[PDB]
Amino acid sequence: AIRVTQSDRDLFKHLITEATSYVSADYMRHANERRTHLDEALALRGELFG
Amino acid sequence: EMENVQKKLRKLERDYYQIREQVVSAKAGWCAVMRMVKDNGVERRLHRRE
Amino acid sequence: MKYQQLENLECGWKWAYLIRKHQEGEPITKYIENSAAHAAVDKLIKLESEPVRVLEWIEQHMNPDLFNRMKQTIRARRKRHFNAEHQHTRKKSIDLDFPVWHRLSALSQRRGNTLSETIVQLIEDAERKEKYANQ
Amino acid sequence: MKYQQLENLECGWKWAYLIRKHQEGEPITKYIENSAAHAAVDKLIKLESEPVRVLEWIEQHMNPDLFNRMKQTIRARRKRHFNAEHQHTRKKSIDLDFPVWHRLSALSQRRGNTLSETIVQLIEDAERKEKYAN
Amino acid sequence: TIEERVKKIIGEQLGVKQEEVTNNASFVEDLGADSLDTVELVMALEEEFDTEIPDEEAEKITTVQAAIDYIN
DNA sequence: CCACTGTTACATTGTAACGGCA
DNA sequence: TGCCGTTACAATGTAACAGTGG
Ligand SMILES: *P(=O)(O)OCC(C)(C)[C@@H](O)C(=O)NCCC(=O)NCCS
Repeated sequence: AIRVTQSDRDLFKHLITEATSYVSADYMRHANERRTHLDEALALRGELFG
Repeated sequence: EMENVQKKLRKLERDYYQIREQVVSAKAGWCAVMRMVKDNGVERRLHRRE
Repeated sequence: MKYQQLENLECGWKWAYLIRKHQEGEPITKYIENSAAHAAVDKLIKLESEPVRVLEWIEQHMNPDLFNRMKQTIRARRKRHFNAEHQHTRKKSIDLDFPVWHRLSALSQRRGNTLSETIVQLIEDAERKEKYANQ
Repeated sequence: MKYQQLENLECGWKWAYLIRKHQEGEPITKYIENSAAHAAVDKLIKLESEPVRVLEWIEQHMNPDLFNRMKQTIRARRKRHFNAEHQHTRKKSIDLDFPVWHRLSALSQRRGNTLSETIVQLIEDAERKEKYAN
Repeated sequence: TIEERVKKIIGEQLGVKQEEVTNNASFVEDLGADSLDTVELVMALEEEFDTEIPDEEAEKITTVQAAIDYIN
């Protein structure tokens, strides 16, 4: 029972931590580049109008 | 002369269109993702501000 | 170096390339003996979930022919994967009839520019006519 | 009907296509149970070198949803096979940067022409402009 | 149609429910769209109908009803 | 020099959508 | 309608050229 429960706990911990690490990194990236692209686009729009 | 200038204007217009479409697509994808993570995995687990 | 090299991605690409080549029937192995080739392929198959060891399997049993094609294919795949992020960096594939393509390629080779550049110049002349018509 | 259909050729095409799809993981057969699907796939595998029986195999075990895709794939294969004989009937494939393609497709949709026709007309106009200047 | 393409754009650019987006639903208070969110909403509205809007006249739009009124 | 990378111009196969025609 | 040609793509693989730095 001890062996099984320890294996289950280790598997859960590793899976959860690695999935969060894999996903949140790219999510934050996409957010940062989205902000940057919006900032870039505003100036072009302003110049274009005049 | 005016036509020559409007050529640069159209170039800038194409650039602005490209940037705007990119930003709009990014925003739409972000909104779709947020609506797909209504399972409550986003509040802190996905949004690791660190 | 313009594109970041990611090891755990390029390794998976390489493994998939090897497996695809094998299942197509080509001799990825450098072994002429059937038994050693089969064993090496089986080990490669076992290496599915361990892309890191795939580089070593390459250095031990990869056919000497395939270095150039390998280094070409993974390079192109990297370029395409990084360009696919944004539309404005993507590429569009189109098909052209032989007479049309012949004329276009002759014109491009005349002007010493790529096909996209020649099309840009052509469409820009047409749009200049349109602009002047509009004013 | 423009291209004559040859059984020993199109049947080999169909066999190769189905084997490729099976190797790719596509469910070739209509049997959800794995045993019947595997048995039918083995029948197909050992069925190589046979048009008159691969056709029957298709009629009997083929997945309903793949009929249209297989039919159009064979259509394209036939057309390409017949067109690849002569240089002038062949087709040249190129890759265009997205902005250039966007503008070209805009023009083509605007004028109702195809990409080939639109580019031909534009090149002819470019030549005409050259002659005008010259 | 335009009067439902507007809802399609607003819902998929702010992520709010189609039921939530009524004619009088204001973006900031009802739909919750803040500064950048409203900027992206107006940009998407511009893209959908391939038109352009003045800065002041665009910023004047702060509701679904106003959005359609300027669009139609 | 040499190797490794980026890019263009193809090929090859597959697919969905139109439109013609029995 | 269902078949049949036809177009416009997408995805991947290669050869060839041009750059870059060790
Ligand atoms: P939100 O509180 O982040 O506000 C965003 C913004 C309204 C300031 C922004 O979208 C914006 O409009 N920036 C440009 C403002 C302007 O009129 N500048 C002149 C042309 S560059």
